[PDB]
Parts: sequence; C-alpha cells; structure tokens
Amino acid sequence: HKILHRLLQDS
Amino acid sequence: HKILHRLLQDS
Amino acid sequence: ALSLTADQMVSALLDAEPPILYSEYSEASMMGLLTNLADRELVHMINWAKRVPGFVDLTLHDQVHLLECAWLEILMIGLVWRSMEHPGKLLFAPNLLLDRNQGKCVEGMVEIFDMLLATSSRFRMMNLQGEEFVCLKSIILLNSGVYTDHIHRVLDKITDTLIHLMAKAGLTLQQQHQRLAQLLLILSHIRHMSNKGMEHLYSMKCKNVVPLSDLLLEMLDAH
Amino acid sequence: ALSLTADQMVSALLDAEPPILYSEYDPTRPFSEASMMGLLTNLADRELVHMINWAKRVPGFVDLTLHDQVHLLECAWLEILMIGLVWRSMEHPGKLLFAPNLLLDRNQGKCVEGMVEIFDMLLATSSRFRMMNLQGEEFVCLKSIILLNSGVYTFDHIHRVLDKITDTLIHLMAKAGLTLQQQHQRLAQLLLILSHIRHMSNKGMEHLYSMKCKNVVPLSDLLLEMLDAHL
Ligand SMILES: C[C@]12CC[C@@H]3c4ccc(O)cc4CC[C@H]3[C@@H]1CC[C@@H]2O
Ligand SMILES: C[C@]12CC[C@@H]3c4ccc(O)cc4CC[C@H]3[C@@H]1CC[C@@H]2O
Repeated sequence: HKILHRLLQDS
Repeated sequence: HKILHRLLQDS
Repeated sequence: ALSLTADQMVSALLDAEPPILYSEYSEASMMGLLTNLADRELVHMINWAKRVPGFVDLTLHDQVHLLECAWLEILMIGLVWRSMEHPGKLLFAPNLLLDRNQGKCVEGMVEIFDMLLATSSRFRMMNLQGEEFVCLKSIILLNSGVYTDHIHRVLDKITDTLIHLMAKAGLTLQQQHQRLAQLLLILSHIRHMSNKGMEHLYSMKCKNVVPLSDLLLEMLDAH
Repeated sequence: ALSLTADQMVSALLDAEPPILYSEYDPTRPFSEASMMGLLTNLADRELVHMINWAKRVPGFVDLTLHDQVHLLECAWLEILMIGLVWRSMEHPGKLLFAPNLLLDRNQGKCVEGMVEIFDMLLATSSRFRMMNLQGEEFVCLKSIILLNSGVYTFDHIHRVLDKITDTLIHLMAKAGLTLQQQHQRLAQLLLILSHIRHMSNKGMEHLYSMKCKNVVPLSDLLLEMLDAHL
C-alpha cells in the first residue's frame, strides 16, 4: 500500500 | 591503444 | 480518449503540462537542492500523468508501474527541454542554472551532466518544438515500463500526433519519417541517462550524503 | 555509402550477418552459477570477434576514425548481442536460444544470482518481436541503428546514414503492403523497442560488472575492456 498508490487517487 | 583499436584494423 | 483528433491530442498534452518549479536562493548542498527539487516535481508529475489521455483507463497497478519505471526519464527530458536555449548549461530551475563545471561539485555527477548537455545540444540541432516534446514525454510514460493492447493503441495515436505536427510544418513524407526516427532514437539515450542517474542516486542514498523524501525513496527502490 | 538504394542497403546488411555460434555447453555436469556465467561469457567473447568484423561491413562504419569505431562498439556491444539473442529466440516461447545447443528458460536463469530478472526482460522482448511478426530485414536494420546510434550523442555523417536506414525500413513496410499510417506506426513501435534494449543492456552491464567483481568468472581481455568502457 504504497505511497504512489494512494497519491494516484486524491480529490 | 586498446585492444579493440588494434582488432578493428585486421583487414 | 482514442477518439481525440491530432489537435485534441496536442491541446490536451499542452494543457496537462506541469508547472516549472523553483529552487532555493558543496556536495551535500547541491544534492540537497537537486533532490528536494525532484521530490516536489514528482508530486506534480503524478497529476500530469493522470491527464495524459488513456492513462487513467489503466488499473492503478499499471499506473504505479509505468510511473516508477519512467519517472527519472521524465524529469530528465523535462530538464533537457528547459536547457535547450542555454548551450552548456542545465536549467534545473529558473534560479538554478548550472553550467557544466558545477557538476564536478558532486562525485560522479559531471558525467551525467555531459550526457544531458549532449542531449540538449541534440534538441537544439533538431530544433525540437514544444508540441513534439510533450509527445515524447507522454511516449516515455506509456512506453518505458510497458513490457515489465489498449496502451499500444494510445501510443499509436501519439505517433499519429507527431506525424500530424510534422505534416503541418510542411515536411515531406520522407522528412516526416526521418524526423520521427531521429526523435525516437533520442529516447534510447534518455533511457541510458536514467539508468546511470538511478545508479548515481542509489550510491548517494547508501552514503548518507543527503536526506531523501519518502516518495523519492520509493521511486528509487522500484528500480 | 549514402548512394545505396533501399534494397542495396538491405542486401549489404543481410550479407554482413554473423554466424549463429555454438556454446561449449558440457552436459555431463549440472550448472553452477560459475559454469553458466563461464558459458555465457565464453560465447559472448566469440560473438564479439564476429561483431567487430560485422560492424566494418555496416555502410559508413569504416569511414569513421578508428576512435569513433571503438567508441560506438564499446557503447553498443551488449545491446547488439542482446537483440541478436532475442531475434534467435523469436521461435522459442519461454526460451532463450543463446546457441543451438544452449536453450535456456527462466528457471535456468535462477542459477546465476540476479540473472532471472534479466532473462525475463529478454523473454518479454522476444514475445514483443513475436506479436509484431518482426522480419529479418527489419531486424538487421534495427541492429545497425543500435550500432550507429547508442554512442552517437557522445558527440553528422552518422545521421545521414541513420536517415538512410529509416528510408530503408519504411520502404520495406511499403514493400510488405502496409498502409501509410501503418508505416509510421510500425516505424515507431520498432524504434521504441530500442529503449527496452538499452535498458536491458544497462542492467546486463551492471550484472556482469558484479560477476567480475565477485570473481565468479574469468573474463577475456576484450570483454574486460568492453566492460571497463562502461560502473
Ligand atoms: C537523480 C539526480 C538528482 C535529481 C536530478 C534532477 C532533478 C530535477 C530535475 O528536473 C531533473 C533531474 C535530472 C537529473 C537528476 C540527478 C541525476 C543524478 C542525481 O542523483
Ligand atoms: C552479460 C551477461 C553474460 C553474457 C550474456 C550473453 C552472452 C551471449 C549473447 O550472445 C547474449 C547475451 C545476453 C545476456 C548476457 C548476460 C546478461 C548478464 C550477464 O552478466
């Protein structure tokens, strides 16, 4: 659950 | 010269 | 998405461009400036990618993958493009214009500088246009990790788009094909530079010369 | 020189092709990390002798100073070996035909530490060649492009020859009946593969340097100097 992964879905 | 500089000269 | 006109592909890519960021006004300070910069640029790169037509249609697993593979290639071609007007210097930021000899300030760095400068010089001899640049960069994102059918369709449309720009510039067919090849052979050299840069950034991470952010750390570890 | 027709350019390139060589694979014993590396580098070393002569037959190459010839070959040698391997492997899904008596799958790659991930990239590149139906005429063009391109921005005569190889690739696609759009699309797909080959080359180089540095295999002087040229 890498950083880049959630950054890929913001607002 | 490097080895290759001399093989590149074989005919 | 795949039904954009050539101009809509150009418009959309020019529209998605990230901002040019600034730096702050020795080996540790220069690596600090560079890596701090890249870190902030990476955050702007994530958002740019999602605006690259076709990108958000992929799973997130593949989105992560392509960005991890390509991110330094992407910073570097951006860097080279900015430096095009400044023979012999690299415009990392508008207030961070480094000429070749400043690369010597960091161990191993001056050789990567030279490769970047040679590429910029190459953009200059080709007279690369901004519309072509945004194409190459999108190509890097979708191409570089693509093998590690839909994205081959998106790649074809970007090729279509490059050709359209060349046709529109009044180039003959022979000249279009020749320039397309010249432009794409340059991606080979940018891959080379990325691989060497990655090896340099890793040696610095192990030597503890500089603090590196979490994002930057994870992008480096994917390699 | 630059006066070759597209077809003259193709013939000269087909003519100049090196042999497919054999490994000295010894089947009496199992592989170890050291004997596999021994085999691969022994093979590469002999292919290198043929590559030197092949390159002299690539139009324009011998017109360069000896220093530029040295530089381009030092820069591209593992890329060229690698694209050869991938081409030899086209017909063998899941396998890499290093030699006709040395056909290795990914599980044999695992014998050498760090090797299996490089096998994987090479195997994937071979699939790409397969799904594209890469032709021998396109292959010899690509391999020459690699020779002339990969060190060229360690910096104009070379650009004219490169331009001529492009003309030649297009001409073949036109000769195979592809539409105008398919010509530039395929031209691009082919050249984008060179990015992947550069990459595999960079990792391969890094890996070989690592083997040498651990004293896993002895390397011939040529291979050694080819490696120093790059870590
Ligand atoms: C990754 C490095 C730091 C960040 C540098 C950077 C930083 C910002 C940028 O826009 C481009 C580049 C390309 C060169 C990069 C460097 C190459 C070696 C160094 O470790
Ligand atoms: C360079 C290596 C040894 C020689 C190998 C070879 C040897 C011969 C050949 O014709 C192709 C290749 C490609 C893969 C190469 C290997 C990749 C890593 C290993 O160190």
